[PDB]
Amino acid sequence: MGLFDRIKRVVSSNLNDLVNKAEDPEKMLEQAILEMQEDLVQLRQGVAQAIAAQKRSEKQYNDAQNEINKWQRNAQLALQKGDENLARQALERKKTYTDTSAALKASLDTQSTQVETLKRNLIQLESKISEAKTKKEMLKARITTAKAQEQLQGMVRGMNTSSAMSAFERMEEKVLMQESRAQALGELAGADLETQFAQLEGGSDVDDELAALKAQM
Amino acid sequence: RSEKQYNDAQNEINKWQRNAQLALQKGDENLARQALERKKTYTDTSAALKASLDTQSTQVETLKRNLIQLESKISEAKTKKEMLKARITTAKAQEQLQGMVRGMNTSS
Repeated sequence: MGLFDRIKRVVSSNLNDLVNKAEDPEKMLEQAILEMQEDLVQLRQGVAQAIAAQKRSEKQYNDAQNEINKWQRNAQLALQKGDENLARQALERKKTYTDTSAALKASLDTQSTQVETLKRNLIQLESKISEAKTKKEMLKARITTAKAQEQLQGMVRGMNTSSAMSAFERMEEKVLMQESRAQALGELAGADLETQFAQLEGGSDVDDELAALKAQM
Repeated sequence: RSEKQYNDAQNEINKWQRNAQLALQKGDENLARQALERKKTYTDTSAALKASLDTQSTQVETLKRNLIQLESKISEAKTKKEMLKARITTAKAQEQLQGMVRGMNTSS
């Protein structure tokens, strides 16, 4: 495979390092979210449509019950004034439409059963996406703090990766060098062994003076 | 704001359980049961949001402590800076007032 698949992998590595390198966490986070809530619209629409279909089937069942009520009332009307034969035919249409209504209600049962599972699933997913959004807000706050920390770090004396503390500490060395260089003039000149002579000869003098003052009490 | 929405959800579930008891008195059993199904749903949602709220607080705590640390650090940096500016003031003086021993006359 080598002669081609390694060409593929290396050119792909160049391109995918370019892509990942051209990626700012903050802006591209900001664009991470807008996309997520795109198939959420179609979900709404589909739930709505299943609802409407299940509702219209129920509506037609209700209308059929109303119409069979009307037709049994017409049957009793015929039973009073109308003929026995026409009344019997009207009691045959009534039973036919009534069995039809019963069958449609039998179907209606499973209709409701399914719309129920369609409504519960929608609730679940709404919850999930809501929690996703809140966690997203927290972890955008995280990167805000990360900006701050990484851009305000390198402040210990043990390191000066920062260009602000770099100047700071090179200047620390600047001032200490200045002080020591100036102080060199002392020991360079010939009066450094005289001052330490005086200090050595007077170290006990101060305590001697304090003792003499105390004894003068 | 996440805490605010959790609090609002608790207030709204309180309102909805009160509406549920209102239905239980005058309202239908079926509507009341549906209102006790929405109540439990929103209540489990509130519980989940509080579970999240716990880690929310945990993180804001570490975010607040870090800020305190860094504020302290920069303050101490400034005070040390003041002292070491005083140092250079004294260095001006000494280097410009030096070369005074009889052994040397680098001074003009």
